[PDB]
Amino acid sequence: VAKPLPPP
Amino acid sequence: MREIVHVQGGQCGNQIGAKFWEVISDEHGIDPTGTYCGDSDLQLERINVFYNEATGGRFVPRAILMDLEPGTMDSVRAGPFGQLFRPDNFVFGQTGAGNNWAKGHYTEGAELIDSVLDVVRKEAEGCDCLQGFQITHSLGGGTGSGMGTLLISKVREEYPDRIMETFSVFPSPKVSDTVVEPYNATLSVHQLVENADEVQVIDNEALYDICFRTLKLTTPTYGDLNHLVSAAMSGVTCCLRFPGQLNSDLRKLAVNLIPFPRLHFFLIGFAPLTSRGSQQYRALSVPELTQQMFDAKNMMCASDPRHGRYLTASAMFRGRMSTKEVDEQMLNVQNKNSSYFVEWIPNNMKSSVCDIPPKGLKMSVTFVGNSTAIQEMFKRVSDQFTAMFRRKAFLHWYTGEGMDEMEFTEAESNMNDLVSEYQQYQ
Amino acid sequence: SQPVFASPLNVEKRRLNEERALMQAQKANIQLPPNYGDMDLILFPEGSLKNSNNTVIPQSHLKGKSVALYFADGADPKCASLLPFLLNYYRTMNEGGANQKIEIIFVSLDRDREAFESHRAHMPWLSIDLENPLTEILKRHFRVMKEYEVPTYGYGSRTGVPSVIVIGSDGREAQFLPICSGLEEGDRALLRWDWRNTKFA
Amino acid sequence: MAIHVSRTHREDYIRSLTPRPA
Amino acid sequence: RLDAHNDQKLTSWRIPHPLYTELPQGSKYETHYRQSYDYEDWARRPVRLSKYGLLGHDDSGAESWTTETRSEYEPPRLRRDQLKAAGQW
Ligand SMILES: Nc1nc2c(ncn2[C@@H]2O[C@H](COP(=O)(O)OP(=O)(O)O)[C@@H](O)[C@H]2O)c(=O)[nH]1
Repeated sequence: VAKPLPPP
Repeated sequence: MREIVHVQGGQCGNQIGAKFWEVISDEHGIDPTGTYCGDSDLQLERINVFYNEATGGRFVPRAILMDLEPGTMDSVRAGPFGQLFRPDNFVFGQTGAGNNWAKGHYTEGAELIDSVLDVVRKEAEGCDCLQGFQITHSLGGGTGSGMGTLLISKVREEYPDRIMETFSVFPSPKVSDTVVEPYNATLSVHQLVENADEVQVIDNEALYDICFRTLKLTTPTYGDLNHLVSAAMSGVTCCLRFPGQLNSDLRKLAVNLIPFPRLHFFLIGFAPLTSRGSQQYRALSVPELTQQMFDAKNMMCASDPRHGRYLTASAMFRGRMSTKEVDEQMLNVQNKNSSYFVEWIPNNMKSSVCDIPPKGLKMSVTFVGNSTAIQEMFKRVSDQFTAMFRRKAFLHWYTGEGMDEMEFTEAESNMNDLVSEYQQYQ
Repeated sequence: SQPVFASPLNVEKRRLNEERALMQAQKANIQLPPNYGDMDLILFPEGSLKNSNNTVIPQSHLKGKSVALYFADGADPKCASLLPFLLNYYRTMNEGGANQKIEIIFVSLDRDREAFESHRAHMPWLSIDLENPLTEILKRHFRVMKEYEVPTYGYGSRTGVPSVIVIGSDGREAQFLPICSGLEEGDRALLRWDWRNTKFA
Repeated sequence: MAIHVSRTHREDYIRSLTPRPA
Repeated sequence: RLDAHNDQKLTSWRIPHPLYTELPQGSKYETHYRQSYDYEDWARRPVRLSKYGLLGHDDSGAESWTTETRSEYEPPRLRRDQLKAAGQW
């Protein structure tokens, strides 16, 4: 599934 | 984790086992429709010992109700808590083993072995590693004594490293039901002593004697008698499903008690068993559990232990115990009963701490005892059988199916060898 | 947009964020529609969360917590077996710390009023009540059902009742607890509940 | 031996009255 | 009919005609013990038998179940709180 972006 | 495989054999094993799953479902809180109620952590924390999850959230007991007369298991359907067992967990019968050891064991029970050993090895292999077997079966009828011991021979010979357990009810010397008592008694025993791990006896007229005096009831039915036995069944495996300080495994109970392979026969008590007219007179304390349990008339088998001597025994307390008030007092009952305990074993008696009490009690105790007081009960089994056998009576129905004069004398001689071995150890 | 696009939460999300993006648009180089990272929500209103003794608890209590929605049913025999195990894990993590650590919002699929009362008198944690339509919109938002009653919008059946699931700040799926799932690992899956990246900021 | 109802004080009558009253 | 020293008690049998109407069945008891040592209702008081069957000596239940480890090996400052309510020092 489309996963959340990791924190930059 | 641990699994116990239950098998009900005979008319008595079905009724006793029906009240076993009555009381076990009361301990863990299972509504008879299959669901759980009780919202406690430790009720179902160790639930796999007596139950299997069935992908419906219900807990099917790991029991196989099994007989040859369909009526006595059809009444389990009509009675309460008949819905928990699986329909596949029932081995049907059509002819009905009519109180004949020859008919139950050799001829008619042979074609039902292929269905009951198929279902017991299916439920055994369904888990990871089995712990032990447990049965309830009778020694007075034919479908329990003859065809129940059929299952004992195969299950031991295909799971040798495991253990097994019996709740065997014996014929009575005082009250006489089922005129073919001593044939079923002797034929079950000599096979039992070579394929059973530990066997523990129950007597009918000791159960009536308890319900007359200590329980003080006028006229209840057999449901009360099965309630005492289900209290002992709940006790002897309480620690297999509940924690404790000084735990107890079923084979821990075996190693700690059985000296010698030939003698593995035990006597069972349970305390407290007091009338409700004396519940206000009874302030429940650890010492009065112990003196009640060391009372010859409390016993569930009517063999008097004052005549014999205890060899070794184990007491299993349940609940919240001040355990030093348990075990130095468990010394203290050894010291006054110096003539009731054998001399060559220091610390004849064992203590156990099950940390969970039964229903409606803060604390209870379950007694198991390897004693030489069984030899008198086996002595009038010898006297009954010899009277049956003096001039060839009652047994041509056995020999009409393939019995021999050669093997009945081996049933007599093996069991007289056993009462001999109790006699020297006194 | 997470975990699904077709839910009553995300359709109200993509509505509410959009006219206030219009409010900044006519007041003013803004872009329409606003991004998923730019949308923000209130998940639980003022009068939604109710504690054990039935008094209002504010949403503001939920900072620094690992909050999880526990889909459940009193009559469901899966739920009756997983209920004391969740009671054990909730207990041992609260007083296993100087500050209360994990938290479960009880969201239910009971038959009627008296069914929830029998399933609430034994619950220590917070709960949401049935007649509030927050329960109905949350179960479609997390794709949770017993069987197919209401038509899902091209979706499958993610969980079966029960399934306790840790949630995010903006309703995102944090990390899955497979009680009955593709893993189907029952009665122990509460051990997978970490409390480090699953913080309700 | 004659057996009577639980009202009569013949044989036991305390605990005989409780499980099956008569 | 009591002003003229009524001598026939047949008037008290008109209403309990069948004797099985449960109104005169065990309604009076006039022995000397119940007329000297008797309080308002402490004769006809039912006794507490059990609620879990014959094995139940009294009411304990599973709601009172906690194992010895879970009962006393509890977190320390909660024990510091609840002993403070009952004389910790
Ligand atoms: N403990 C116990 N004993 C029973 C019960 N029913 C019958 N018995 C005893 O078993 C004997 C009847 O023989 P039984 O074993 O039932 O014949 P079967 O049908 O071939 O198994 C009688 O002497 C009874 O005392 C029961 O429910 N519980």
